[PDB]
Amino acid sequence: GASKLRAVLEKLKLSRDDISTAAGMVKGVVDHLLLRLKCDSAFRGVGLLNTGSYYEHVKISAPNEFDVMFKLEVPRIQLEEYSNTRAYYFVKFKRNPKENPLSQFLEGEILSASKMLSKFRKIIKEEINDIKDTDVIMKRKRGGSPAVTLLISEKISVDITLALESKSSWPASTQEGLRIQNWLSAKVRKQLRLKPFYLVPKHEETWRLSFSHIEKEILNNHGKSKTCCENKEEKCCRKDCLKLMKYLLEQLKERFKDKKHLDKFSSYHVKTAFFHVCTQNPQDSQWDRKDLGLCFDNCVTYFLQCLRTEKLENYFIPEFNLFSSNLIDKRSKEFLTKQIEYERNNEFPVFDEF
Ligand SMILES: Cn1cc(-c2ccc(F)c(CNC(=O)c3cc(Br)ccc3O)c2)cn1
Ligand SMILES: [Zn+2]
Repeated sequence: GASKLRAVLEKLKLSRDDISTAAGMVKGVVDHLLLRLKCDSAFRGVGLLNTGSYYEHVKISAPNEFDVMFKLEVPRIQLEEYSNTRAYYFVKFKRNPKENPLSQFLEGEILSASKMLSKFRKIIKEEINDIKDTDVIMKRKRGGSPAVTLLISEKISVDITLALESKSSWPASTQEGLRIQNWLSAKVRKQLRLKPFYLVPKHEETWRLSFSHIEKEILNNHGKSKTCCENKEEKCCRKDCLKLMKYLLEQLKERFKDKKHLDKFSSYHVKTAFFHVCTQNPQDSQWDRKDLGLCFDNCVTYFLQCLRTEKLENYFIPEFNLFSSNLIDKRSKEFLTKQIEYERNNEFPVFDEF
């Protein structure tokens, strides 16, 4: 069934790749933000996660929706796990020059997210009206993990997220996570765990881990074979399968935005499930581009099985269950399950329409 899947993959490639003014209007906004935050007391160490990363699209169908992360280095951090949750933490400080820059947001020993996300929101909203180039509107609708959302002109839309960076070892709830040893090798997993980790706020004053940088690195070096996709002798469909899980869910989320049943689902749940299938199917031969449709079916199948059983291990923190009934109720997962099965049986109609 590769014919129709390819056609949808091509439609989407041609709008990512198409000449767009958006990325420019974004870069100039973030560049001004950075220098205005950098000469400030609390944010002098702010930076962009990457460079050349003004164009990260979480919404694979919506190309005018951008996502930027600003990172801040926190040296000698004290992490405390909240309520045995495995994945949510308080931040505190070892205090060497016990007047570290962030000291103005403390609460006894515990670092306050919501205060930071206000001096941050206010410092940005300050230099936003100072902007004379183009139009910039920020809305502070609740849910501050897409913390600050800027709107540039009418179409294009930017989500600014602020993250803490630590260069120490990943927290101990990740110790058994990232089980890539039989796929990407034990020595790549060590290499990856030598990288820094990042914290963002939850919605209490708790923080969660952000592994987008590691996803990115897996996705750009994703084969059991070192030369995967450096050719078309050996071009695989891993990335394409991920794109079709993402597009499947954005389309279902959009088609059913009126009713509320899909609101807790995000691309994070799709990425997670996908990598678990990469771990189950570690050989490049199990991802032949000839077999796009079969491999996609595996992904859809596996995800649906997570829903019905209410189990989807975080890829990095094996004890944390993304589909726990306390995180997402049975009603919802049972709803997503039915909707997807209706797609799968009908050769996914949600695709030929845009
Ligand atoms: C959008 N959203 C994320 C969380 C969340 C919650 C708890 C938690 F521990 C984590 C850890 N992050 C990942 O597992 C992760 C996996 C991949 Br693949 C890529 C990036 C990632 O950050 C995330 C909640 N909403
Ligand atoms: Zn490949």
